[PDB]
Amino acid sequence: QAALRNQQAMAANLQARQIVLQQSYPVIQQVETQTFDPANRSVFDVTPANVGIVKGFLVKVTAAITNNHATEAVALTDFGPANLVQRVIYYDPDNQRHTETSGWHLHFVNTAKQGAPFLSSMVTDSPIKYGDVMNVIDAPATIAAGATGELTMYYWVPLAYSETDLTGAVLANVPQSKQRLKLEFANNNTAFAAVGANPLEAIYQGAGAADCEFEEISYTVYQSYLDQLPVGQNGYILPLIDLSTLYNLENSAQAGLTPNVDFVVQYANLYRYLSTIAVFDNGGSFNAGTDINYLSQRTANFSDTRKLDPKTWAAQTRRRIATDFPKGVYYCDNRDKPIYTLQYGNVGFVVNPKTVNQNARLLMGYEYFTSRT
Amino acid sequence: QAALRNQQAMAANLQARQIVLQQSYPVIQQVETQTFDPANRSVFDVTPANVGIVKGFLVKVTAAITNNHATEAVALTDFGPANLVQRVIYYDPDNQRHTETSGWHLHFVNTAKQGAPFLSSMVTDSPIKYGDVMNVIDAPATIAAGATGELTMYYWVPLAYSETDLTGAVLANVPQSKQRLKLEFANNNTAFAAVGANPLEAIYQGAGAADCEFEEISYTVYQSYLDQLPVGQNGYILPLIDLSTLYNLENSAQAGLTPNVDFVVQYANLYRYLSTIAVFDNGGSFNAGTDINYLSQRTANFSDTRKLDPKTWAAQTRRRIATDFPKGVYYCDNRDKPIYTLQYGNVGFVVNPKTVNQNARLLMGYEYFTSRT
Amino acid sequence: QAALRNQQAMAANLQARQIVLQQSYPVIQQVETQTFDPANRSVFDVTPANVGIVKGFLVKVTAAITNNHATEAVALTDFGPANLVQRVIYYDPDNQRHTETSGWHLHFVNTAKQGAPFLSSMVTDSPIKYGDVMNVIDAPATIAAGATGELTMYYWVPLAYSETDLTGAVLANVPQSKQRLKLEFANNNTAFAAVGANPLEAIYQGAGAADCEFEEISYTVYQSYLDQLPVGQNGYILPLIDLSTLYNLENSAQAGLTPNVDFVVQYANLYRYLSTIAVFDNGGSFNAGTDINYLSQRTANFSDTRKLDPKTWAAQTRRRIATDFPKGVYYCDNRDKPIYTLQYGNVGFVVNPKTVNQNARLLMGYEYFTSRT
Ligand SMILES: CN(C)CCCN1c2ccccc2Sc2ccc(Cl)cc21
Ligand SMILES: CN(C)CCCN1c2ccccc2Sc2ccc(Cl)cc21
Ligand SMILES: CN(C)CCCN1c2ccccc2Sc2ccc(Cl)cc21
Ligand SMILES: [Cl-]
Ligand SMILES: [Cl-]
Ligand SMILES: [Cl-]
Ligand code: NA
Ligand code: NA
Ligand code: NA
Ligand code: NA
Ligand code: NA
Repeated sequence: QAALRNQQAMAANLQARQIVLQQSYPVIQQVETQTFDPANRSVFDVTPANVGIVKGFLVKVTAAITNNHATEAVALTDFGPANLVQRVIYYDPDNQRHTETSGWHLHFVNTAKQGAPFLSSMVTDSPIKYGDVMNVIDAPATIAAGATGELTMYYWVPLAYSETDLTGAVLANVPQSKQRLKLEFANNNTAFAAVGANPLEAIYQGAGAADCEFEEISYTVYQSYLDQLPVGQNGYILPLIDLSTLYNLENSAQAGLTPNVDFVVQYANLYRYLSTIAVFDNGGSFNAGTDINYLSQRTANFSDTRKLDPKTWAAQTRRRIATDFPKGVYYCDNRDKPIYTLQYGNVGFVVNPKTVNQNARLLMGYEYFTSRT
Repeated sequence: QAALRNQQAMAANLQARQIVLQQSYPVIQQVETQTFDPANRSVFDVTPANVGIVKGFLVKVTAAITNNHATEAVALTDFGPANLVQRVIYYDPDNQRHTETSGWHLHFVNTAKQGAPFLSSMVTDSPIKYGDVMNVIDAPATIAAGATGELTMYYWVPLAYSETDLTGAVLANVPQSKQRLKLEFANNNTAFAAVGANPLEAIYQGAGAADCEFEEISYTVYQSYLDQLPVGQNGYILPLIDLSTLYNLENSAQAGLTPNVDFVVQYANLYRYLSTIAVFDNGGSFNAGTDINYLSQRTANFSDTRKLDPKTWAAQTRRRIATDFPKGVYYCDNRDKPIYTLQYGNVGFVVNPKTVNQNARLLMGYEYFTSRT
Repeated sequence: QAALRNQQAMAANLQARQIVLQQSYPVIQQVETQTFDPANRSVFDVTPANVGIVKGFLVKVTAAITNNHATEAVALTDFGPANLVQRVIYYDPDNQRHTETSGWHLHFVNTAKQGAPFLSSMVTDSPIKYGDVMNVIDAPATIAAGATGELTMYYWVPLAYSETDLTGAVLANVPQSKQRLKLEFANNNTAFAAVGANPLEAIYQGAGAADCEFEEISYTVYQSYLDQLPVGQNGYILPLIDLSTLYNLENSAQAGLTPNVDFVVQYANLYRYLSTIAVFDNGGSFNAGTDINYLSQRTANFSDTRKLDPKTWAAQTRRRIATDFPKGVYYCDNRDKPIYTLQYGNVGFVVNPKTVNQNARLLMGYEYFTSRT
């Protein structure tokens, strides 16, 4: 029977993973640093090193922003420094595409995976001076007229699903085939939004936005990988299922929302969706659930497995990340039982809006597994 | 002789639990919503759905409170919106009671099980606008004279011990049996305490309390259960030990405290106590340990397993929920090694007070397992 | 080869550990309490009880500090009340030394092991009055001229590695035992640093420091151990490897730093280093990474396994303890793969400074396993 072959192949994959993790040599190492002015260039193609099993990339981004307006200030948007990177794209040595998503979606996934705001500093009552000492992720709440602010942001670009689950990792042992990590950074057009404009992709918004400009952006890419891979009789001990599976983040935009009607976003088939993020960009307005009747995941036979009002939806998210996502951002965890259908559209994500402004749209971000072939 | 029969029956139960969790698909859906004026009615009986394996109920409570006093305001008590529900009682299909406890004890257990204040929003230094966006559990610190405040509270009523441990869950396949979830809500008599009165059960206290009233109370009950239970050769694959065990929360009151003398609350026998909460209601005064010499758990043979000063007792609790329970509330975790005696009164919970005001009492809250037969 | 014997002995050690943890009687009880004036005495030798397997000691320290200066105030140092204990040393019944380290290093390890500032109270949006109720660890941020402040501090002195890993525990059944816990407390010379002086070891610093004095210090030592050890056919069931292993905390000082040059602190051999703490005492100045180029761990010729700038180094720490350590404190976790070297100097901890003041030094704190023989 073929079901036993599967059982055997998965047991062997798990065994190989455990052997690799036990015997391999975990390394994190810089591969590239660069400082630039986004007025000159904002898209960069980073070439990682071809060594061992690649697990992911830590992208450090710093920036200096000057407000040269005469009188008016500017204030952080909801996403703030998470919009320093507009887009990230990874291609493996076979030129197979993995993650392609926005900076803010990648950041929200980093938060979901950590269980708390990514790389944040928790506030406590400790008299010992713990706290925001090193400003790992940091941005001034406002930039006054004539002032210059310093920003720092970190993104984890995952290939492997986690430090102990190598599903999605990349074997980069061929010298000639090239990894490609594409970073598209913010610039003076995307980062600053005037009053009344849509702040989705911007870092600061306010009456002084027209006279704000980047002084510089700097990035440093660190590559996390496993060296000194174990070797056995038949050859390198490798988890074949893990290394032949893609773990990808992607996002898309959907429109056509109308008040009091279910707006359904179908899940594709053959993808194992681990998480879903839905941002209700209600025509440049981001509200704390007040413009939604309910959200749900639905099988299409009218059976809702979790049809909830917005506050109760947020309650489940508070159990995942110990806080709320920013206004208009809704998270759905399916990690223990991924959405997996055999026929396209057998499951959908549902938002029933109560208020729909002009140009309202739903930005969907997905976390999923899929096989190469 | 029969130790293997036990071992076998336990191995079968565990395996069946894993199969049920693996093959069934979890569902959470609304079962009842109602708005009312506590001046007319404050006791309600919710009728859950009889489907699959029932794990628990999420009770969302919203309320509007108006301070009609001319000049004086009111402020939250230590328990605040946790007293929106005064009492909860659950009857399973076979008319067996599970949880029967107060709202504040249920909330403190929800917190203990989460490892942090239930459904709270942690504060961090993140510049990304995480935080208290959705006001999942919320209540104004004060309600000024003439003002109206909005409250939201959530309670999880557990049947199953947790999402992965179905001990205590309820099989709702029986045709002739109605579950009963009984909820007693706060009213205009319990929710508001005058200056100098006992705030234990109240939501607000202050000089304006006599003229405070509910505008309205609303509740929504969600039921969490497992559907599509797996079927095997003999029939449904079910963990018989899990479904024949009761996971209950209960509360009691004890009086007779006198300064500098050990006040002992005996644990009953046949119950496997998982946690203990002791509230020192010192005649309407709730103090931060300054009225207690020490607390302990003690066996009949005179041995103290943890006789500690109140600060050190609170230190262990800080390792459990990352903060302190409100003033006068003391928590004891026995989940790894439940208090389980064969003879009533073999083990007791000890409080040695140093100050005892008139009408002092110890409100006990218990979390325990027990068998149906 | 006979390496099978190891396999068997370790499987037997883990089996004996599991049996002891299941059958034994966990107890935490007070062994000594004393109030003293540090002007008279600040060094104490605590004699624990000789019962069962000893896992560790919880040291509660309270203090009253008066600022007698006429006009000036004092403010907490970065380490603050963690310097109430200057040094702690444990000797087992065989007079073998286990932990020998400073108070601040012990506290930082307690924090690393908890995953958050040790015994801290997290801040949340909860309206229920959770929070800093009991002041488990507490110290006023400043003490005004003429004012008296009250301090409370807790240290966990570990013998066993954790509550479930008895590696490092001590068997205390032999009479004529020399079990000794030595505590060297702060006094009126170490606790108070003048402006411009080195605040490393002090609790308060400021222009009023010269006139600050302890009114009193009090300590209470609790001993955590296992009673009622199980007895088998051959005799007492004991994990021989666990009880013959030392789990120690130690610290040392290192000097000879020069700008832009790698300063390497070699790891000794035969020690299994679990964690490393490095404090850059830059001549009494403690900076948030701005005086360091990068930190790293490095092999003889296998290069750097994690060569990172200070902010990225701090990012990894934020994933461990949900915040930053105080200024100048850098943490490195090696718990899953301890640094174990066949030959001395095979591995080293590296700091490359960019600014080195006079009398700069690197205070190293280590967590490690080692065998008795
Ligand atoms: C898929 N299902 C297992 C999830 C049910 C989790 N469910 C829960 C369970 C155990 C303890 C506390 C809670 S609170 C809660 C709050 C909001 C929501 Cl939406 C659900 C829950
Ligand atoms: C009763 N026993 C099983 C628990 C001992 C736990 N014990 C402990 C152990 C390992 C690391 C840190 C700590 S802190 C602590 C603080 C207060 C109290 Cl009361 C106990 C402890
Ligand atoms: C420990 N290293 C060897 C493994 C890479 C961990 N790596 C990581 C991995 C998975 C998810 C998020 C992160 S963030 C991060 C931040 C700073 C640093 Cl220094 C590393 C990481
Ligand atoms: Cl009504
Ligand atoms: Cl003295
Ligand atoms: Cl680390
Ligand atoms: Na250009
Ligand atoms: Na709130
Ligand atoms: Na009334
Ligand atoms: Na405090
Ligand atoms: Na002095």
